[PDB]
This record gives sequence, structure tokens and C-alpha cells, in this order.
Amino acid sequence: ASIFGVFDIKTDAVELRKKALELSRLMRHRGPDWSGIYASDNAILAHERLSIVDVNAGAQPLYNQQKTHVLAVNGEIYNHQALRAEYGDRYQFQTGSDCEVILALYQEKGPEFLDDLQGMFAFALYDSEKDAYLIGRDHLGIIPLYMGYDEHGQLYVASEMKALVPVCRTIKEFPAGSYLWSQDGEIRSYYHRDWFDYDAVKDNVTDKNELRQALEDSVKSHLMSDVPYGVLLSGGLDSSIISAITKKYAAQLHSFAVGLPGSPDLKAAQEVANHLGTVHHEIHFTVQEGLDAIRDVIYHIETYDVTTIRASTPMYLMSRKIKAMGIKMVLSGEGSDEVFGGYLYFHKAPNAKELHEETVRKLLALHMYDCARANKAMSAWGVEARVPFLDKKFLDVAMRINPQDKMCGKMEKHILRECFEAYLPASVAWRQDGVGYSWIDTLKEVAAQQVSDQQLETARFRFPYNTPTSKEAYLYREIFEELFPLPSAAECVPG
Amino acid sequence: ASIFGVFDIKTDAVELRKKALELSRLMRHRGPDWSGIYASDNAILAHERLSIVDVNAGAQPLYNQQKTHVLAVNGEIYNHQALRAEYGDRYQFQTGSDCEVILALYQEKGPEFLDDLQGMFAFALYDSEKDAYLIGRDHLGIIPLYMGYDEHGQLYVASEMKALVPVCRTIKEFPAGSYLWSQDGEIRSYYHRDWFDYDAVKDNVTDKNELRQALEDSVKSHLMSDVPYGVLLSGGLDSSIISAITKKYALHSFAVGLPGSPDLKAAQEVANHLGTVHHEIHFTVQEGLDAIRDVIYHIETYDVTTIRASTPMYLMSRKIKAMGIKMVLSGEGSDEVFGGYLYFHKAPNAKELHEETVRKLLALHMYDCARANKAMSAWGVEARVPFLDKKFLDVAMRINPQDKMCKMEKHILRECFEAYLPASVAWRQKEQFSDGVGYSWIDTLKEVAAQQVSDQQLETARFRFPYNTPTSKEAYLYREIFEELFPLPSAAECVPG
Ligand SMILES: Nc1ncnc2c1ncn2[C@@H]1O[C@H](COP(=O)(O)O)[C@@H](O)[C@H]1O
Ligand SMILES: Nc1ncnc2c1ncn2[C@@H]1O[C@H](COP(=O)(O)O)[C@@H](O)[C@H]1O
Ligand SMILES: NC(=O)CC[C@H](N)C(=O)O
Ligand SMILES: NC(=O)CC[C@H](N)C(=O)O
Ligand SMILES: [Cl-]
Ligand SMILES: [Cl-]
Repeated sequence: ASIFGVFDIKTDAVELRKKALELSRLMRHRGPDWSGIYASDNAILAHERLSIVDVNAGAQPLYNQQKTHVLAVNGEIYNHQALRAEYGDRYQFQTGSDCEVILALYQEKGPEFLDDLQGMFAFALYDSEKDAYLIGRDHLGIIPLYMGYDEHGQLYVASEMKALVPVCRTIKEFPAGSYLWSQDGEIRSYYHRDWFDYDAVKDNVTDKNELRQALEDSVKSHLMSDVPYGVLLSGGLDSSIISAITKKYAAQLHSFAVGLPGSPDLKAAQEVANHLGTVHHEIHFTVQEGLDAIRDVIYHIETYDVTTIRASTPMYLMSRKIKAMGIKMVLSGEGSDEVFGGYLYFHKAPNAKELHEETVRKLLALHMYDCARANKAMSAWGVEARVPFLDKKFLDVAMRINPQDKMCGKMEKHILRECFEAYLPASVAWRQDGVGYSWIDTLKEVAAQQVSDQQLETARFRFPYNTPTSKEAYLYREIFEELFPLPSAAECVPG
Repeated sequence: ASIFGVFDIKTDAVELRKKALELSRLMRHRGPDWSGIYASDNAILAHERLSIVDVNAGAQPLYNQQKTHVLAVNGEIYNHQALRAEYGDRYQFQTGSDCEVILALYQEKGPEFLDDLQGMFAFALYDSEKDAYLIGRDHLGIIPLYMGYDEHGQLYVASEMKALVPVCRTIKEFPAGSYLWSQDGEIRSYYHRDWFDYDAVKDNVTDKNELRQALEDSVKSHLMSDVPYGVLLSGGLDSSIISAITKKYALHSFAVGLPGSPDLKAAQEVANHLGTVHHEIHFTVQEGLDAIRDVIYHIETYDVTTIRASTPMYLMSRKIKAMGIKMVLSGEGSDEVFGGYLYFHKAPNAKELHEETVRKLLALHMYDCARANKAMSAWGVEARVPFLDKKFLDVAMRINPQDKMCKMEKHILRECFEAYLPASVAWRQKEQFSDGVGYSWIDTLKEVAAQQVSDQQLETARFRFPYNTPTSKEAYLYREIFEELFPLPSAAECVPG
């Protein structure tokens, strides 16, 4: 879904509403199902839905029973069932939407219920009674959210920067693990955990069976949906586990892998799918198909980062292929490397202290990284991506085991392999460019054509911020800028 | 799907290729499934697909076995199976696509096979051997297609004017029942029928069974598909007729309206009668209101009537697609065929009637075909219209027009399909003073226009909209958005005055 909100209105609200319709529509690929808008003299909440749960009645914006509170959410509240039970006493549910609990929660706790939600999301809520608003983003910013200001000082928020660039003088990412309560006027962090610090877990007790079961429960809970769903299977450990787990609790399970015809990963993926027994779909794309998509990928992910761009491409095309099949949601394996210190550089880790701090740090930066890519790549085509490895509960267990246990002094994510070896082929289980070498190669080769050594030499004059230092980056930048003129838009991009 | 083509290339081909992507992308809603493209120094063909038939190998552009011929099509060729059979001994089919047949016929007939096809389509074919191209559009302009030229003379073709406006100096609709063979350089009409003239059918007999059978067959042929499809049910005669036949030969049905509308009611009835899985789609006036701009952009017209009518269709499609349906059948064409409108009550004689129907069929491309196609297409949904099938048209257009004369409007049709439906339905007349979708829709549309357009703006319209000046506040409202979206003079001119 997409969310779009305008707060602190100081102008013709009428005109603003007309404009909101326009800007919201810019993100309609995220919510192809239906459009919703709420507009008053003091606030606007525009919504583009992708119905996953409560098809018929999960229409948004969701309204107060009394109709004084209005909510627009992009996300999934996994524990909503539990919450309905708990507050159902106090609040009158109007639908079956998982998102409705935020409305219950707010009614009783005001702005203080963020850590009570389990799931991924971004929302904007408007209380006509108190003439107040609340904006929030999940714990690690799994669901993206941007914010910015008009030349009037009016406040804007949108799932994608794409809808703000046209009106804001400034924009920035809506901080993850946080909320914005109008009465307070300041963004406050709500997500904190003991494990944020080493000295907190340092001599903890690792419980493998706990770890495994934790990931199982995460997956299980992320299976919530009223539409057809699938799993991304790349043949890598992370998606192999997710798919394995998913297969395990699916009770027809579709798997998807993407790549240049004949590439290695494809083979791995096929192997796993065959071992797990899923109805696999090997998506192929040609190098030219990828080239031709670059610009749109860039418009979708909203970045000029080479690596992200190179990687979102395939994902972007896989998504179009999935959606065409009719699948609206998929589970993926992002977060695993960050939780378990999956990177090779982690092999090189100095000690458990260093390891821990790095992973934490990595977890806290994901909203700008893997999260953004997955979400936006998939949403380009109206496909929802779930990340069980990043589930709230799971993380507490995985971040709380002893971090020595994460040290490679073994395969990189040993403990994890150990936990699921049984579910997989020995090959993936203990394995340590699969989409196609040619993919990045032509990429590079095309950049070198399109970019003069001259351009590169004086890039600092053109792109003073995060000056591109290679012709490929140079190329992605030009397009980025072309699409996202505003100077702060590039500052959202990690320097 | 969508088709985008550029021919007679006099500039940097590389350059142009980049632009084609850009422009082709503007119509992606019509072919969300996948994208394809062929680019050379002399021709570009870009396609956005909506896979209905042969999902796995039906990709486009479609190529020649020798890869010397390239074809890009938006359409459904109903008699393709028969053709494959007819021409398989000469042409090696590379796919299961109903559309590849065009490649085969072009191979054995050059540009003279247009009337061999039975279906709806718009296509562009480029022959790298001969360095030539051929553009064609179905018999009544069922599927849309625009043409235009560059400041350099380069020629463009596109399913929607939206893809041309940004680059052409001039533009126009690619003529219906026509083709453009590059070797000719002139657009030629290929469709003509004796029934085009009254003296041709004046003494004809009327075959009820013949007529029933013909509609039946058309529908049967129209069910051709590899994906899930449905029917658009209004509860009105036409759509009810279509629906019943589909049920019998084939089932999800769809109706749209304001909570409480006549259409919604009537459709429920029929759905009940037929036993289809019925989906009643509601919309609110504000949702309708909020969609106007998109609607104008999708349909590419400023015509008040069409806009009114297409809004609900566009919202309905959004929903059908959310349910996963890619194709549906519609009852459009019936009234034009049987003289089903109220005005037809006042027809002086069969001649005037017959003559009037013909006119109507031949203008459809600017009207109802446009709405039907373009409204559904805004959400990647394909609309089929059995009543306008070529072969059906030949039977229906050839019966005694005197049988078209109106006790009830479409009596014959009723007599013919009486069996299928609940009599209440079959002999259901239309009423002036009742709005299917809900009276509030227009009422609000008018209301909004009045409030947004000044008397003066209206009085001075001519200084602003010198071509087909809007004569009402509503017309003005729509025209203003239109112009705003398609800033090119000839665009406005494609819209029938
Ligand atoms: N060919 C592919 N097919 C399906 N999913 C893929 C493919 N390549 C990558 N992914 C997904 O991307 C996830 C996280 O990205 P990463 O771990 O950064 O490679 C994997 O754990 C998979 O769910
Ligand atoms: N309310 C509706 N719900 C579903 N389909 C509709 C509805 N109204 C019209 N249609 C379809 O559109 C066709 C042509 O409409 P018309 O051109 O207005 O007579 C019908 O005969 C139906 O297939
Ligand atoms: N697209 C989304 O963000 C999903 C919203 C909500 N869970 C629904 O399925 O309606
Ligand atoms: N979208 C269309 O015009 C359909 C083209 C062809 N019939 C197919 O199913 O691929
Ligand atoms: Cl800002
Ligand atoms: Cl022209």
C-alpha cells in the first residue's frame, strides 16, 4: 500500500486535497487495489491499497467507530489477533484489518503504544477531536517512510520520496523505530533493546533449540494473508531456510528465483526447490531486459547506490513476473546476514564485542539498505515482501544469544546452518556472481560508453554531494537527479 | 497490451530507442505482465504485454522464424486456430499466440490479408528484408490506435495518444478498418460490406435461428483464453444475454454502481438466475469524483457523455483486476446493432433506421469502443465485445431492418434470447428518467462543474478553446483537464465535434 499525508495546513485545504490526489497517485503501484482519502481543513490522509488481509472490508483510511480518528497504514501487524482480543473489550472494531488495532491502541494509550505492535509498518493517524496527529514507522523501518516540508512549513509524509520531491523544499527519511506525536512536536525513538549493548549479552546462554524455534514462529506468524503468496528462493542459505520453514508450515507452495538463463544460482535454487518440494518458477531475464529497466528501478528504489541498483534490478523484474502470476505477497531472507554476521568481512572479526556492535549497527542501518530494496523492488509491482529474520520477537532471541557463538574462528553463519541443516541439501547448508557475471559486466561496459572521462573528472562540480567516483555511479546519479531534483533527496542517499 | 512503433527513421536510432522506452512505458497499464522491444536503425517496435493466450510463449514482439519479420500486436484473433491450420504448411509457427497468425498471412499475402482476420486488434509489423512496414487496425476500431509525425517526418504509432503527444507535431487516430502499407504510403480501408447500404438489405429475409446461432458462435469464439475471465453484468438485456450464453457454453459476474442503483439491482437478479459468482461493485460519488482526471487521461476524450460513462467502468475494472481477473466480456454494440436506443423509437422507416445503425457502428471507434477498451485497459483488463464480431455483424446487419423497427426496442433480440433469461429481464424496457449507476453520479458531476466554472469563463470559452468550444460548464471542466493533459492541438481534434 502507499500512504500520503499532509499536516499543519496553513493554506487552501481545497487546493491541497487536489494536489494530494495527484502525489498519492504517484505511488499507486504500491497499492493497485483501491484508493482512499480523508481530507479536512487540518489534515489529509491519502491511501493506495494492496489488500492482503481482509480484502472486502480492510478499506483505508480506517475510521474511528465514532469516526474522529482516521488511520492510514502501509504494513502488516502480525499480532493483531492477539490485540483484537486484548482491546476488543475497550474498542469497537469496524473491520477485520490487521491494521485496525493501531486505532484501538491509540484510543487507549494515545501515542504510547508503538512497541506494542509486532510487524512492519508506517502510518499516519489524525485525531480530529484533539486536532492532533501521530506518525510511526516499525522497529527497523522495514516499511519505508519519507517526510518533508513545503515553503509554507506544512508537513508531508509518503511511503516514497517520489511523491514529496514535487512539493517539499526539504525531505528526509522518517526515522526508523520511531514516532511523531503532534502534541510533542518531536520525533521520538520507541524501539530499544538490551542487546543494543554488548555488556548486556556478553555472558549470555545460547539456546540453539530456542533459536531455531524462534525463527520458526516468526515465519509462521508472517504467513498471515488472505491472498496467494510465495517464497523467494535463490538457492542461498537465507532464502532456503525461509522457504524450508514456510514449506513446513504451509498447512501448493510456489517458489521464485530470478536470473540470466543458465546461471549457477538458478541451479542451486532448483536444487532446493526440488529438495523442499515447492512448485518453483525460474525467472529469466536477458541482459538487455535489465538494461532497459535501470531507469525505472532507480525511480522505484529511489537511490543512486550502484550496488543497490545492480541488485534491485533482477528483483524488480522478478516482481513483475510474480504479480502477473497473481501472487501478492512473498517471504524473503533479508536480515540474516546482519543478524548473524553473515558477511565475509565478519570472518575477519576481532572478537565477540566487535562482532556484536557491528551486527547491531547493521541492524539499525538496514532501513536505508536491504529493507528499502526489498520493499521498493517488490512494491514496484504491487507485491508485498515479508522478512522473518527481522521480526521483533525473533530478533530478541537471535540478538540475545552469546555473540561468541556468532564468531567464525566456522562457516559464516554456522549456528544458523547448524539449526537448519536437516531441512536442506548438504550443498546449501554448508556452502560458503550467481545471477550472471554478464549482468554487472555489461553494466560496467555500458557505463564506460555513456560516461566521458571528462564528466567523471569534473563530477564534483555537477554533483557536489556524494560525488560519483566511477562512471557507473556517475550514470546512476544523473538519472537519479534527473528524477529527483531536490538536493535533500540525494542526502537521503547514504554517504 | 500496448504497441508503440516508430518508422521512417531519420535520426539517431540509439537516441530514439531510449525515447521509445520512455513513451512505451506511459502505456504500461495496458500490459503490466511484461515488456518487449525491437529496435533497429530503421524501425522500433515496443510492446507491453497482458498475457491472455499462451502465457508462456506468447511474448512480443513476435518474430519471424528467420527473424526478418517483427510483429507487435494489441488484440485477439478469434479464428487463429483455423488460420494456423490453413497456413501451417507454409509458415512455421513459433508460438501458441493467437497473434502470430498475422506473421503468416503477411508472409503469403503481403498487405492484403486484413479482412482474413476475425477479431480485434491494432498491429505494427516491420520487414527487415524488404525494409518495409505494415500497420493495421480491426474492422470497427475495437482496439485503439493513434498515428502521428515528428518535426522530422518520423512516423509514430501508439495504442494511446498519451504516448504520442509528448513527441509528435501532429497526431490522429489510425483509421478503423484500415491499414498502412509502407510500400503504398496511403492509408487504405479494407472493410466494407454490402449491408453498408440499405438497398442491399432492403428485401432481406430474417432468420431468427440464424441470428441466434450467430451471436452464440461469436460468444463461443470469444471465450478463447488461457486465463480466468468474467462477464460484465448490468442486468440490462445485452449484458444479460451475453452472460447467459457464456454460462451455457463456458463463472464470475461483475456489476458496478452507487450503493442502491438500478444496475446493481437488476444485475443481482440475473446473477441469481444464471447462478454466477456475482460481485457487486460499489463506489461512492467522491471516489468517482476523485477519479475524473485519471479517467480523462485513460480515455483521452473530453466528451461529457463518455466521461460520465467511463468513470464507473474504470473503477469497476480496478476491482476486477484486484480479484485477479484479466479479461471479461461485454454487451457493448448491441444497441447500435439492433437500434436499441430510445431515439430509435422515432425512426421514420427501416431505411433511416438501417442507415442510422450503420453510421453508429462506424463511429463506435470514437465512442463506446474507446470507453470499453480504454477504461478496462487502465487496469490491465481486456474487454471483449461479441456483438461487434465481424461475422456476427454480417448476419445481424443483413436481416430485414424492418425487423429492427420499434414494439419494444430490441424485440427480435429478445425473441431470440427469451429462453435464457427471466422474462422480467427479456422484456425489460429502458427508461428515460432512471440512471443505472445511480442518479447522484451525474447530479454531482453537474453540481461540481457549476461550482467550479465561472459564467464568464464559459462566456469567453472561445478565446481559450477555439476548437469545439465547450458549451456547458461540465464540458468546459473536462476540456480544461484534457487540454491540460494533452497540450497538442491535433489531440483535441481527434475528439469528434
Ligand atoms: N534469484 C533470486 N530468486 C529469489 N529470491 C532471491 C534471488 N536473489 C536474491 N533473493 C532474495 O533476496 C534475499 C536477501 O537478499 P541477499 O541476502 O541480500 O542476497 C535472499 O535471502 C532471497 O530471499
Ligand atoms: N453497471 C454495470 N455493471 C457491469 N457491466 C456494465 C454495467 N453497465 C454497463 N455494463 C457493460 O457495458 C455494456 C455496454 O453498455 P452501454 O454501452 O451503456 O449500453 C453493457 O451492455 C455491459 O456489458
Ligand atoms: N499493502 C499493505 O500495506 C497491507 C495493508 C493490510 N495489511 C491489508 O492487507 O489490507
Ligand atoms: N493484450 C492483448 O492484446 C493480447 C495479445 C495476445 N492475445 C496475448 O494473449 O498475448
Ligand atoms: Cl525535512
Ligand atoms: Cl498526423
